[PDB]
Amino acid sequence: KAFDLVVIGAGSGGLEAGWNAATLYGKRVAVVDVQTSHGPPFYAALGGTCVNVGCVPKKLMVTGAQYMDHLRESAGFGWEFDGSSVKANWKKLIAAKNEAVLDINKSYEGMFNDTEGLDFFLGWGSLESKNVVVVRETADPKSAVKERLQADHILLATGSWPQMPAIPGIEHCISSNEAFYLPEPPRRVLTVGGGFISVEFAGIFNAYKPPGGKVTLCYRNNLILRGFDETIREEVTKQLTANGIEIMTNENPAKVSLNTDGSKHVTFESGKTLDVDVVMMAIGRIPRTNDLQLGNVGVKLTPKGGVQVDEFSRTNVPNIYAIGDITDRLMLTPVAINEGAALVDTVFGNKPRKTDHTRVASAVFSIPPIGTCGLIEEVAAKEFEKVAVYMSSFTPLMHNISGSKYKKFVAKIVTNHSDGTVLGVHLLGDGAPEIIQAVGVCLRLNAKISDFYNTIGVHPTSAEELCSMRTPSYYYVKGEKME
Amino acid sequence: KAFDLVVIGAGSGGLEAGWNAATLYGKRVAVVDVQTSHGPPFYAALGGTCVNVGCVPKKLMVTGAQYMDHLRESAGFGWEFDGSSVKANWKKLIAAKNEAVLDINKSYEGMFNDTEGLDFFLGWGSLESKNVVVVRETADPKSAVKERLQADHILLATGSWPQMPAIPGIEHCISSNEAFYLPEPPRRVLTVGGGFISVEFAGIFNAYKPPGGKVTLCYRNNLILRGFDETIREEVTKQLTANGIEIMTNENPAKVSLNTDGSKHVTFESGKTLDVDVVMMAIGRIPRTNDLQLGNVGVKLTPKGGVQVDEFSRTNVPNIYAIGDITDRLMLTPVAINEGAALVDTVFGNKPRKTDHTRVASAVFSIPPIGTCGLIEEVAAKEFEKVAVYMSSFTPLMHNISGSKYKKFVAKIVTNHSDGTVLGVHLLGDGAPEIIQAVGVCLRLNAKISDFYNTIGVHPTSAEELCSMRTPSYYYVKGEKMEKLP
Ligand SMILES: Cc1cc2nc3c(=O)[nH]c(=O)nc-3n(C[C@H](O)[C@H](O)[C@H](O)COP(=O)(O)OP(=O)(O)OC[C@H]3O[C@@H](n4cnc5c(N)ncnc54)[C@H](O)[C@@H]3O)c2cc1C
Ligand SMILES: Cc1cc2nc3c(=O)[nH]c(=O)nc-3n(C[C@H](O)[C@H](O)[C@H](O)COP(=O)(O)OP(=O)(O)OC[C@H]3O[C@@H](n4cnc5c(N)ncnc54)[C@H](O)[C@@H]3O)c2cc1C
Ligand SMILES: COC(=O)c1cccc(NS(C)(=O)=O)c1
Ligand SMILES: COC(=O)c1cccc(NS(C)(=O)=O)c1
Ligand SMILES: [Br-]
Ligand SMILES: [Mg+2]
Ligand SMILES: [Mg+2]
Repeated sequence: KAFDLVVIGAGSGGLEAGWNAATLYGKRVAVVDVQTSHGPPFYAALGGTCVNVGCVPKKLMVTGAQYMDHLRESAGFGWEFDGSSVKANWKKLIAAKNEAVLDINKSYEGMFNDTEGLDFFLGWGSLESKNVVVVRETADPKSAVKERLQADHILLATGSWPQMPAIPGIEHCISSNEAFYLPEPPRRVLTVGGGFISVEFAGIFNAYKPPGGKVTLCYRNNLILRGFDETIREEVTKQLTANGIEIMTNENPAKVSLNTDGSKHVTFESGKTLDVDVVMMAIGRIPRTNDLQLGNVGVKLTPKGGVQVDEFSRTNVPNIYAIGDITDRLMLTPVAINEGAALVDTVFGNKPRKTDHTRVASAVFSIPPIGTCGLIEEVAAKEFEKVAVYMSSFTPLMHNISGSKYKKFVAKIVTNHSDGTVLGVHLLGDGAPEIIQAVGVCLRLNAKISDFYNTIGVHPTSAEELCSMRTPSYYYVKGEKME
Repeated sequence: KAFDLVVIGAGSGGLEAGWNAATLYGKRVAVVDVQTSHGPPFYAALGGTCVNVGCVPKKLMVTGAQYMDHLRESAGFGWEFDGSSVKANWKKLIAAKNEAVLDINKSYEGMFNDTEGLDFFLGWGSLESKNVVVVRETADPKSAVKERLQADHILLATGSWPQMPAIPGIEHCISSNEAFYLPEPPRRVLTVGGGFISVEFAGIFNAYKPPGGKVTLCYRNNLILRGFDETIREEVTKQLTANGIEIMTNENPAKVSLNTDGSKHVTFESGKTLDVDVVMMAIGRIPRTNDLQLGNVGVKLTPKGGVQVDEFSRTNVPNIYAIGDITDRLMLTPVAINEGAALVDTVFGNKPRKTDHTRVASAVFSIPPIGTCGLIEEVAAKEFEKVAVYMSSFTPLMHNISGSKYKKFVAKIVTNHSDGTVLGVHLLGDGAPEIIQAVGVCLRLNAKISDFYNTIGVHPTSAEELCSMRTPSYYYVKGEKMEKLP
């Protein structure tokens, strides 16, 4: 069958591109994915990684984990109940999450059923030729051919996949994919990695662990969450520790073996040992290009395996484009969506647009969470002669009373001190992901620190700290920190 | 006894002005207040109304109230416990709030001693003359002079005070002042008024009521929260009703009598009656001008009764200024603070600056809460030829799992459709007050709808809805509502 556009991967970016091309530009569109609903064996499905095994289910599970803190914190406000009756029923959480995800799966199914000129094909998409997508039974390119789709234009939108270190016993470990389907909450779990997925899952597992359970997070480098503001990295380390999570910095698994009872015996490079029920590897995500048979058309890959693209998401092959995680830039759902919309506007609208990958608001749903937008000060200090840091850090009042006195809210604004232009805003504490969104809009409008401190506060909020900082805490002059 | 600046009222506006003058411009500042710490008899104290009997304790108490919802909602996420064992200990909450507020009172005491020039005087400020404030022992002008203060400049910052309707049995009723110190949580309460204080307290009382409890909110007109977005007014009304609060609209107490058991018999204008344990009046706050003796120096008051001021907070009398609730405009702490900061940066900094009373972000800590900045559409529609309204309203997913399906999140953007300029943003739902703060910065920057929709979303959040709206839901054209433009 013949299509204006064939999209390989029915995910965040692929569905934005396919829907826009079909509905805004009246193109005949085919979209291919390996599964119509969430979970094993292929985990991602119609809706993409975010819907099925990412942002959506993880936010529901972090919300669930937050009740451990609410139940404890309620006491400071006079709430009373039988503490010994308290159980975290992980089975109920997983069943609730599975229904929410399946409902989305079903709605996307309905969207393809109800949207003329937008067609879904089930199976494994690869490039036969520069104008032909082949859909096969399995990832094996010798598997049976279900469809051959003639394509004026081809969008690669297959996303990324968890990286598993080729160590002894890798097969006894899981990724985030399986973590979403654990039938029982692990008593002892090792999260491997200092990234958002490791930290977020450490929080989830910490809340739902059975009695006498323990969550351990291991990271090779000295301080979790590289790429984030350094004050926040230190404070979120302290606040995880305070909620009973063991942070093992400068540690990596060398091998995993099964104890006789089937639990996991972990040997860390430092020689050290840990016995756990689950080893969750969250050390990286790699672009999913292996199965695309891109050798058939000579699409240029990086050594890593990302599809190389210009700022308009164009491969070295005309009529073949790539957006989202397969491009191995910013692995965020709204970025994938923005790239897909920008690509379709450019190609089918002749409305030339490229995604701005700077000043993108993002979050970590740690407990407590992070909200951030733009540059951290160390990065700003290499690109700007004079950098000012405005910092406010304090245990909010609700948290003196709650008993979580360790829950310091951190609000930091990084400026170009030459003109006051805000380069970066970094938040740690309850509400941070919600606060940071409209900060994204501020940075698009080249907000200066004077635009924040001249705005009238909303009181009482954590956010008003952003509008209360008149005077730098410290500076960088020619890369050098000065108090 | 000689000062650059004498401030009457050590509140939100008074302290900002006092401390800035001192620490920024090395000026010599006297600040008068009637009380050094919270509670009866004068309720407000060092720190002002917000600290003592306002934003600060209210927010701690609404946070406490929120646990009623969290405890229930936890079950959807698999939390299990003995629901029959749950008790809300009001006495614990009030003791915790009292300790929190006292620590802040003590925080400000340090500030006054730990700061040269800046000195606190205790007692009642009044105007003797253009350049003399007299501190007396009571609010009676005839009471003993504790101090006579010489003033190159006088700031009036005495704030506001609850208005109590002059009905038979008003003495059986309380204001928000007494509500902060009730020894027991009322089983049955009538909150009187449709403003943020009545709505916030209805939520608090609703969470802490003993078994067989009932919270009734009455309002004299048809729909609570006048001045807020209409969609949000109707939605809050529904969401409060869904959480067990009875909203009596078009009803107003005509009198209250004590029943023989100490309970309150409320007779409405309509002839309806209701028995409650507490009648909390929250029908308005009025500026505290009486006690300053303004007739002595001829400071002019408004047809409404607030100190008349120009954009620079200047009275008709040179050297004499007024900020915050005494000016009877926007009664918000951050507005008071902004006015104080501007007045001092003006007069002492030689850097004249005027508070912008437009595009002010504010909140209602209703459950769920309101976050708002700028114009409601009905107001926009009278100023601008063509107004667009962008609206997204849905029960967020977590609240489908939580069982609170009635918690619809409302995001509304109101624009000048001629150029896309955002005139107002109106949010209802968890996190609305936090989301709206940086929206206030956006509006100061004259953000257009396209600045919001071209910004990349943070996912998953409620806030990202603000960056997802490209197409108007409807318009006002020369005042007229319609789905489509001509
Ligand atoms: C645990 C986790 C949490 C995350 N949390 C967040 C978060 O909170 N916020 C956020 O913004 N981002 C988050 N992300 C990242 C976000 O999920 C991704 O950036 C986003 O889904 C990428 O979108 P995409 O279009 O590139 O690909 P995807 O959404 O991954 O879609 C790719 C699709 O292609 C399909 N596919 C792959 N190969 C083939 C093939 N050969 N033929 C057919 N179909 C194929 C897959 O089945 C999949 O459905 C998270 C990711 C993970 C793993
Ligand atoms: C229940 C309630 C909840 C509120 N919630 C919020 C909220 O969440 N957010 C918000 O922004 N605003 C809120 N407000 C409003 C806020 O409290 C006021 O806007 C703010 O306190 C006004 O500050 P001000 O400087 O005008 O005076 P105040 O802060 O009221 O200070 C006035 C001070 O003057 C003193 N005083 C009065 N007369 C004299 C005299 N003659 N001599 C000496 N001292 C005198 C008083 O003791 C008092 O301390 C709330 C108000 C109340 C009542
Ligand atoms: C051999 O390592 C793997 O590829 C491996 C091992 C164990 C588990 C997984 N989970 S997955 C395919 O979902 O990423 C991969
Ligand atoms: C006019 O004042 C009253 O009649 C009255 C009645 C009942 C209570 C109060 N408490 S107050 C002064 O704090 O607002 C005043
Ligand atoms: Br490091
Ligand atoms: Mg179709
Ligand atoms: Mg002093």
